[PDB]
Amino acid sequence: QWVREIAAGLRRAADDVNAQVE
Amino acid sequence: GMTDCEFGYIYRLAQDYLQCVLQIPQPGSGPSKTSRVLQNVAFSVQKEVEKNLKSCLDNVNVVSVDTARTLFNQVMEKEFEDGIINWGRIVTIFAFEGILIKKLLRQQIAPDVDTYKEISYFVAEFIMNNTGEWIRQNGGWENGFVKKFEPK
Repeated sequence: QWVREIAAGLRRAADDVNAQVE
Repeated sequence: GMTDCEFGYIYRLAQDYLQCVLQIPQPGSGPSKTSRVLQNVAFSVQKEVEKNLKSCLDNVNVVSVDTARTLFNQVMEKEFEDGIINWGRIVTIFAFEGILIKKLLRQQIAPDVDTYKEISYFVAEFIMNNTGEWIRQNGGWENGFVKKFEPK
């Protein structure tokens, strides 16, 4: 079940990056 | 330039990042300007992910290159399933290979000093095949990523 949990966490971390530089 | 979306350039970025995590960067001039910018942002992301996902990352036992590739591909497929590509998601690919190399350093059954070259290889395959068109259309590493992420 943790495969999907990791992927969801990466999507969230990516959004934090985008919010900063955009 | 336009060719920085081809395999060799991407593989060098992926390998450079793992050498940064492992504290064994190449000698001489060392990493390019792109790598230097990428390593700071990817490492910042990596530390946040390691903290925020500590519990579910404890479930993974990365015992070999093959299991690292399987997990990488499974996670990437789920991360990118919606078809959206952007620089923040690309940065998380590097952060995640950094997590994998750290788990392997501790868990790999048959450790081999070349392992980081194999991990970064399948990372480059994914980036090139699944994000390379978007990267090119958005200015590549030089006119896209570095322009947006280099210091203010």
